[PDB]
Amino acid sequence: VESLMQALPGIGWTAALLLMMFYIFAVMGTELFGEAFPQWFGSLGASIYSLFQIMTLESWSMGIARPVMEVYPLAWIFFVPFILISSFMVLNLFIAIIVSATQEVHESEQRAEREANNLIAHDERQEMLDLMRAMHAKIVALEQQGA
Amino acid sequence: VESLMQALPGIGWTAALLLMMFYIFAVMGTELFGEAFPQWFGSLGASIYSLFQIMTLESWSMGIARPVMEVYPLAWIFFVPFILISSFMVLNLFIAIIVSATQEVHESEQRAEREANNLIAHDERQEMLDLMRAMHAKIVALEQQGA
Amino acid sequence: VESLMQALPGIGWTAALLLMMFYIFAVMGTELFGEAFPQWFGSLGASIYSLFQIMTLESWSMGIARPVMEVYPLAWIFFVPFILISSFMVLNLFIAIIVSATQEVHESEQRAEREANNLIAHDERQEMLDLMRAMHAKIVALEQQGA
Amino acid sequence: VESLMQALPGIGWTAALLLMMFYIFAVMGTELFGEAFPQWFGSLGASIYSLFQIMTLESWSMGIARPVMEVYPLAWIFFVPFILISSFMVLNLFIAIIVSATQEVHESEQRAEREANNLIAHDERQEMLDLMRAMHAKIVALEQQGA
Repeated sequence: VESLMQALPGIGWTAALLLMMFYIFAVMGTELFGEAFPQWFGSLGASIYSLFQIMTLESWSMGIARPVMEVYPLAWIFFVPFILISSFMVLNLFIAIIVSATQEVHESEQRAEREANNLIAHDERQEMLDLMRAMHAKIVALEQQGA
Repeated sequence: VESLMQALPGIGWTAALLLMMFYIFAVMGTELFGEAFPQWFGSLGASIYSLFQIMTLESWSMGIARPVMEVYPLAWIFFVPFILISSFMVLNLFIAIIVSATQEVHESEQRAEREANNLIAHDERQEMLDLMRAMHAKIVALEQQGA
Repeated sequence: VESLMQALPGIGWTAALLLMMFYIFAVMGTELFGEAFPQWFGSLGASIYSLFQIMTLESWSMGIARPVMEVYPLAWIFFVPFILISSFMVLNLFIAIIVSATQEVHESEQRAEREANNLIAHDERQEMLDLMRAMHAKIVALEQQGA
Repeated sequence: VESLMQALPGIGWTAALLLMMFYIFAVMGTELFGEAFPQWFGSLGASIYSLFQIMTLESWSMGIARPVMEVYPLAWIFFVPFILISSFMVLNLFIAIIVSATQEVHESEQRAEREANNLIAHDERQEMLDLMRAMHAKIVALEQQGA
């Protein structure tokens, strides 16, 4: 549809800021956590991939977030904002698609309602004219009866 | 409501660029201030948390911003843009919610006006038809009197 | 036109996040690839220019992306998101211009419809008045015949 | 006005990405230019302030951009995108304010035009009723003349 196309620039804005959310937390994770957890945060590539695993729910079983929380108790100030902001972006990707569809339906229902009323207005006036003409004929008839 | 749903992608754009503002000023604060103030800016994690305290009005009493200003007189070129842009983003988070509500009310009031007028238009024309029919009948009555 | 003016702030948002996409992948490319490929990723300036060549379809013949893929088999986790997100932004630059034009046309057509109906409504009622007045006159004529 | 408030979240988006435009070119400028031009790009703080001078037109007389162009001939690939993208952001700050005002005027003119037509529609039908009633009275008068 050419109303989904309407919503694509905003989708890229969300998708763009989503990958930027990974990079800023990937750098952050490397400094905070890389020395104690080289396998998970020892580098930017290692951090970006550890963050990816957390978001794709391959971290319930081998839950990277939790052993880091053990060694560093305040580590939730890192993880909780990450999981929240990156879930909220993924949410907005679907919302933008949902809103695009429901907006197109809503606009279509409103043209339906205007021409629905514009039809009723047409028909009510047209049937008044029809009643006018028959009535004006009767007047002219009664007028010839006087002549 | 499913009109607050409509404003969420823009909320995330503001929320995303807000955390972006911390990271860019956290890096800048580390470079400018980390050597003279290692407890406050000696690292990216230290800088990000010093900036957080400033925005959460903790530094109303120990005031991190001001002793840095004292050693570095130009330091307001760092702090003033930070406090302004970060506050303006937090402001836009609430504005986006306020505008979402007031726009839903405004759209309701407009449908209320449009069927208010469409009702008056219907009633005024229906009343004319009623007047028509009683008149037409009287014409036909007087026409019978001539026959 | 002063409706393309309306779409410019969103154009800059796309253009801004596009150059953002280069920088974040330029840093990531340097870390991942700079040691094995110093001519292509040994620095941030080298990485930003290698990414530029890939997007401008220069690497259709010397194909920087592919020998990196050969040494690093996982390298598509870097290249594929890059080519997708950067192309999707460039796409949204043209969409924003297309949507701006088609929306100005759509709004024109709607004013054209609304005065099209407002004209028909005026003419149908004015024609009824004209019918009224000629009728009223004939009533008064026949009323004089009775006097 | 509470329609300027409507436009503020988009203003922050432009203002946000503007400061991000400085930081990414400030890092870029430091690596490309810092070794040969330590006074202008030797650090991130030095680069961010050299970029500021260029944009605030304190670089015609002491034109930092030009001696760098001399030593590095391809340096316009850095400066030209910088000056363009950061001018285009500042432009969009004023456009967002202009569009906010002209939109409020345009919406106000359209309510003026609807109640202008809704008044004409009211008055034309009301004067038809007035002509109805006088006419129906004449019919009843001529009907009593027959009785």
